[PDB]
Amino acid sequence: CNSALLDPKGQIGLEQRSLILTAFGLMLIVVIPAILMAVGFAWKYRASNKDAKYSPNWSHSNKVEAVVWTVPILIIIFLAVLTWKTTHALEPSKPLAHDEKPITIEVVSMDWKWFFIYPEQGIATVNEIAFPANTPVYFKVTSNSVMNSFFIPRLGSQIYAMAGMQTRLHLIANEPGTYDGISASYSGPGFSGMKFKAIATPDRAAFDQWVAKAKQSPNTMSDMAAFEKLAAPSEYNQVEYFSNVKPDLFADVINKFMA
Amino acid sequence: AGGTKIFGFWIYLMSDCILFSILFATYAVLVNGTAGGPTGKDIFELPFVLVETFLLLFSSITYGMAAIAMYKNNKSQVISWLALTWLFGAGFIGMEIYEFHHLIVNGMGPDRSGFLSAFFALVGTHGLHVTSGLIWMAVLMVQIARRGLTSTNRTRIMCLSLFWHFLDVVWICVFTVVYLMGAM
Amino acid sequence: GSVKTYMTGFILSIILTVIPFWMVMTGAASPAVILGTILAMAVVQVLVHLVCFLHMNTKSDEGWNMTAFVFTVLIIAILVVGSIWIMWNLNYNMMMH
Amino acid sequence: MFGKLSLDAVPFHEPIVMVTIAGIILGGLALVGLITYFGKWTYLWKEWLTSVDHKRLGIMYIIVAIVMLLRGFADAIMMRSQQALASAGEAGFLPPHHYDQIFTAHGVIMIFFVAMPFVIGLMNLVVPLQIGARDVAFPFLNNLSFWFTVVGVILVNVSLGVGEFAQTGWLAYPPLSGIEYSPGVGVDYWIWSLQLSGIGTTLTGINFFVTILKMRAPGMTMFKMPVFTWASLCANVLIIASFPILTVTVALLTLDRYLGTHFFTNDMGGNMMMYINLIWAWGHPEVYILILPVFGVFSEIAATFSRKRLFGYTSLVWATVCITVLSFIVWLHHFFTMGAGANVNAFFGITTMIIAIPTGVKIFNWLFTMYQGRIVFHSAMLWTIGFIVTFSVGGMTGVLLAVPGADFVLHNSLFLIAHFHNVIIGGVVFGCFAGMTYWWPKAFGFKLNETWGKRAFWFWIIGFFVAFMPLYALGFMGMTRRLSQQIDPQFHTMLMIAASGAVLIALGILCLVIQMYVSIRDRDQNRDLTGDPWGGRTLEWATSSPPPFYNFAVVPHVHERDAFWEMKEKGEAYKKPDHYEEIHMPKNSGAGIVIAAFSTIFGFAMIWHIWWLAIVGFAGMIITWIVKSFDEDVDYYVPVAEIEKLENQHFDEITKAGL
Ligand code: HEO
Ligand SMILES: CCCCCCCCCCCCCCCCCC(=O)OC[C@H](COP(=O)(O)OCCN)OC(=O)CCCCCCCCCCCCCCCCC
Ligand SMILES: CCCCCCCCCCCCCCCCCC(=O)OC[C@H](COP(=O)(O)OCCN)OC(=O)CCCCCCCCCCCCCCCCC
Ligand SMILES: CCCCCCCCCCCCCCCCCC(=O)OC[C@H](COP(=O)(O)OCCN)OC(=O)CCCCCCCCCCCCCCCCC
Ligand SMILES: CCCCCCCCCCCCCCCCCC(=O)OC[C@H](COP(=O)(O)OCCN)OC(=O)CCCCCCCCCCCCCCCCC
Ligand code: HEM
Ligand SMILES: [Cu+2]
Repeated sequence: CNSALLDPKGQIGLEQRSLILTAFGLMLIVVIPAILMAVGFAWKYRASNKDAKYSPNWSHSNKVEAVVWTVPILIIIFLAVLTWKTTHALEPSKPLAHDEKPITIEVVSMDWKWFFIYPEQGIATVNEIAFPANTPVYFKVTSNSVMNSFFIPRLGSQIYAMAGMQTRLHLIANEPGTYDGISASYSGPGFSGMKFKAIATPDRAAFDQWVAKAKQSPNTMSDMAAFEKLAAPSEYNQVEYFSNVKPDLFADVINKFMA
Repeated sequence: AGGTKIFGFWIYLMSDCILFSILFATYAVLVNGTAGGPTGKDIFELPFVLVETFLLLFSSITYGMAAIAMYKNNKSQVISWLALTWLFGAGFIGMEIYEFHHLIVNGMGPDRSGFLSAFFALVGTHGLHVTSGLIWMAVLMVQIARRGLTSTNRTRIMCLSLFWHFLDVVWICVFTVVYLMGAM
Repeated sequence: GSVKTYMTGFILSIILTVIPFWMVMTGAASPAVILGTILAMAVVQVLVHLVCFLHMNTKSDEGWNMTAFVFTVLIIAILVVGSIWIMWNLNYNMMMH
Repeated sequence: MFGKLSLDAVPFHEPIVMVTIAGIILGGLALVGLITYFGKWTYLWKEWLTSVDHKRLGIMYIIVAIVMLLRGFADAIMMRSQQALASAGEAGFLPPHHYDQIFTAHGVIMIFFVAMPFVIGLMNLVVPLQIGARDVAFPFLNNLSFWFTVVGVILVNVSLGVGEFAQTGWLAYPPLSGIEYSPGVGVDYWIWSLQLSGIGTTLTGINFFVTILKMRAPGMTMFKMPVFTWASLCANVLIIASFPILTVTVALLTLDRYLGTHFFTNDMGGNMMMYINLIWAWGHPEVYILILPVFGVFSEIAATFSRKRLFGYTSLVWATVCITVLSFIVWLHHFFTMGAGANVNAFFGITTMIIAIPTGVKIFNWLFTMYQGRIVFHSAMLWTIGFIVTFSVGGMTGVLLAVPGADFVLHNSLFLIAHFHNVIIGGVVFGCFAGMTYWWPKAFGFKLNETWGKRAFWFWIIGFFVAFMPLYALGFMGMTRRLSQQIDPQFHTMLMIAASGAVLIALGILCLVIQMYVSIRDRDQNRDLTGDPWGGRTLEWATSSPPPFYNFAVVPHVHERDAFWEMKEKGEAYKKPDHYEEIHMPKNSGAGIVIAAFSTIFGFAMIWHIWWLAIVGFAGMIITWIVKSFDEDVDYYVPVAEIEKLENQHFDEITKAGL
């Protein structure tokens, strides 16, 4: 009940919790009577019971087999009003109707860690992201290596990370705090250590202090030569800040596979 | 008796038709997968594929005359119509090898420009079935010449008759999608 | 007899191969009509090779040996068109928009 | 001697592997030493190994599946021990190099070499018996189809001892299983274990498709067939139409690793998403092969032990056909989170719920089959009651996962892991153990132990709800699959319950061994004399127990459904014919093992780049195929004296018990 999906902190996660609960309630009208008839008919109609009706030649009924076909169809039809209006509303790569200047965060998967680029701030971070609360966050996710999956379970949806491909994801945090984000797709021996933190600041004043802190680091990523040094195979990487990034570093990760 | 193996081989060719359709689906995604290499128009010489289409077409009418001679009682005519369609089958293999040898020497192999990987995985996979059918035809030619047109030999001709005509149906789909559409 | 059935399936297969080859080599002043005629004559030449060569018939194996081909055509049309439509949307997405 | 074998590939300095290497070798040498002590090497040959009899091949399919069930579980209990230890801060044994080879091997063994031979083995034993057929349509092909699976279980087993297995999961995803991210022989062991077993599995589907359609009894139409044969007919269609997709997709991965081609790479124009489209286009038709004869097994058992006709035969037959058609248009649900459009995810999301409708018709038809019957609480009946409770919970999970909006937070989590361990352990493993108990008197002539059969059931169903129901809660709190080291301490105390649940299932497999040990030891007391221990309905129970190796002196004439039940209702049900005729039977062939012996040499040579042995291995499979074409002595006639002696020693046991 308080396990990051039944207690979400994002608008996508809150609308996905209701989608799970409404689907679970619709399927229980035909699964719970299926379980109860599996035990109720087994107990009442035993071979040791003599008061029960015994009809060995009864194997066809039009008024019974119609109900066997109609009610799973009617559940699926009521689940066909859903799964179309919700798939077109909870889809990634669709901006949320909030209109409060969404912040774009560029995500590059590595072996075996997460590399985050802020193009509008010129700050690059490793295994840590920050964004103000109640603001839309634009995620552009790619991979420098084998397939991963960007996943913050308490904020909402996930999306795959592929080499040379730019997946898109929109998220928003309704409450301030820190949320543990992991990789959902297995990517090798260092897959168990690909865990990051998403720090949702209470306001944009506490977010700008984190950006100003991250540009005081002596490390820079102004060229692709320093990018490939950071792209060395390593496991359980700590939080690292880069003061200066390339203005178009995210395109260079895609263009090294597509060209 | 004999019709069980003929129908059972027809179901295998239906699985083989699904097997070839995966290569057609893989090729259609990787039509534009040229990583700076040659395209379809820079490679496909349509006079060279027109001879290859007629060689497989001549090998299907030739096997059709062998099945007519099987319905007769002429032992020597089945062998003579089987020797001609083996030459047309060998000429189809001998031109696909020459087409593949020209690409590998010139640097257009499967290891470069992975559109070429899907090209070698569809024409080459079709060429393996004709090569497999050529060994089956050569094995069948020595059993009819030794034992005759027995009951078990008549079933093996009809099983290969389904197999050899099926490879011409696939080659119709091969030269339409790959050569004709690629070299417009 | 059956000799004329193989010859009619052989003459028509020549006509259904030269004409698709002739339009591409000449040019025919229209790319859309070329793609229409290539795909139309490929299906007809397959159906010639099923009746005249493979001897497909509804009354062959008590209703079988024909419905197995119709079923596998639908499976291929599910697999080919379905995966092309999936991979087209996967390639229309995952681009630098 | 040549290739990449250099004696350092043997996993020395690793005590976990080296104990199990010596366990197989000393266990195998003890198994070989017992056969030569009793002098049973001449009995395994010419009666079991080269036999084209479908009952002999049906039993040996299960024995391979039972033995691989021991290996596929004993490495799965190491993962429950590792994940319990890795929580609460303790990096114990199983390093990530060692750990990633396990669930790849756990997935491959349990899908292809446990569940597939058990489903095929139940179809190999019962389906020719139910249609009045004396044998399968292609008897030599059925023997060769068995030995290709033995090549599959050999290459996985020698990967533990000679090299290593893959580290990419059970489906060998793109570039992590490529030649630049997996340069070892691990993916090569994965490729040739599935290629050589997959070409033998495809020949099984062709063999049973012609057997049901053409080798039926005279008078039996398609709608007078047994329900298990209808389920086996629709399951073999999925084998024919999906295993060629598996054959191409693994071979396309073979060209990338060997020839250096570009199909699923990221650099030279290859598309890595094309493999996941193709490996799941077979993948969901693969799993409906597992669940369809299970529905046929449970339909026969629920009709037998309720003393009542099967409710809704026409509804159950057409539900099985609708599953077969809809299985090929749902494969996009396994990779909803790839990044497809809204129109693509919602279209395949809707039709994934459509295939749940014919599954729900089958569930409610067995409920009304037991609506007004006399239910006998047999051990095999307990699996049927336990199936409906267990499959409905995990089936409800799958339709919840069919929604792409719900799938965005539950993809590749333990909620997914608990979903398909709910419908395979609940569905297939309960289904295969139900048919193992139900057809044990027909396969061997004696009944299983009833006391240990019920005890083995209660450890399996209660032990499942402790092993995998915490994984439903663990998938909600964000724990993903294939997590090896440094798990979050909030995931502790829920993984400990899941690790404790695997101990109870370990007792259920242990109770299965005790059940087989007591029944073999006490086979002279509970002996099936009449060939029909329960109230049989299908034509398999009309034969003797065991069948007389031709299974029918005279092929029966079928007039209605449940022909053996209608024969007993008519009154006679046991009529000695006035005369017998010679029976055309195939001979046992030494080929099929020799073709399999040259394929496991060819398979081993391709993995270690021994190219000279690969040519000899590949030519060995072709020359043996060519030399098994000049053999004119492939059939023989059973004399009427052998038939009349076996029928006369069966009809007197019928006359002893009243009839
Ligand atoms: C044989 C095994 C098996 C079975 C029986 C099923 C049955 C289903 N499969 Fe489960 N699938 C199976 C094999 C798998 N599927 C998987 C994963 C999986 C996922 C991915 C989820 C995710 O990745 O997060 C989806 C969407 C489905 C869809 C379904 C659906 C809708 C059913 C339905 O058919 C269930 C139908 C049964 C029902 C519905 C209950 C019976 C009906 C009753 C009692 C009354 C009627 C009620 C209704 C119709 C609502 N499969 C995976 C994991 C793959 C991996 O390793 O990555 C495997 C192995
Ligand atoms: C390169 C890698 C792949 C290699 C594949 C193997 C090809 C090598 C050559 C094999 C063919 C040699 C056949 C020799 C003749 C022996 C069989 C025969 O006489 O055919 C008759 C047989 C009917 O059976 P019956 O009449 O009872 O006699 C039993 C024979 N054992 O009729 C039959 O049903 C048997 C004949 C079956 C025809 C074989 C089908 C060919 C398929 C080859 C696919 C090749 C490419 C694979 C692609 C994988 C994915 C990329
Ligand atoms: C290096 C490995 C390479 C790969 C190996 C893979 C092998 C797969 C195939 C193994 C299975 C072979 C058959 C198993 C033995 C079955 C014996 C049996 O059922 O009893 C036979 C007989 C009883 O009388 P009968 O009436 O004939 O029995 C039933 C008739 N329907 O009883 C008798 O009279 C004889 C007494 C018993 C016979 C002794 C046989 C011992 C069992 C052999 C090993 C079994 C386990 C192998 C595991 C392999 C796992 C991969
Ligand atoms: C599954 C196909 C996948 C495609 C790739 C591999 C292709 C090779 C397999 C193709 C052969 C399939 C033929 C199926 C025909 C079935 C119907 C039929 O006509 O069967 C007749 C016969 C069975 O004979 P039966 O009636 O049982 O008794 C008579 C014994 N003389 O049947 C036979 O005797 C012939 C069939 C048995 C012999 C086949 C074994 C050879 C397999 C070699 C594999 C080569 C490639 C290996 C590498 C993996 C791929 C790269
Ligand atoms: C749905 C179909 C049914 C399911 C398929 C079967 C799956 C499990 C396979 C195990 C059982 C198969 C063999 C059963 C044979 C029963 C014994 C028998 O018939 O007698 C043979 C022998 C004594 O023979 P005798 O008594 O002289 O002859 C009379 C025969 N009634 O009796 C003996 O003393 C020898 C018995 C040999 C037992 C063979 C066991 C080898 C295979 C075991 C597989 C793995 C078992 C799990 C691990 C066990 C570990 C210890
Ligand atoms: C008592 C029985 C079993 C137990 C305790 C068990 C346990 C497990 C565990 C711990 C995992 C890995 C979960 C993770 O990676 O987080 C797994 C995965 C898996 N299991 Fe089982 N399992 C059992 C039986 C079976 C059976 C009968 C099958 C039959 C097909 C099966 C098929 C699979 C597959 C395919 C995977 C996925 C492997 C992968 O993703 O690489 N398991 N199981
Ligand atoms: Cu599926």
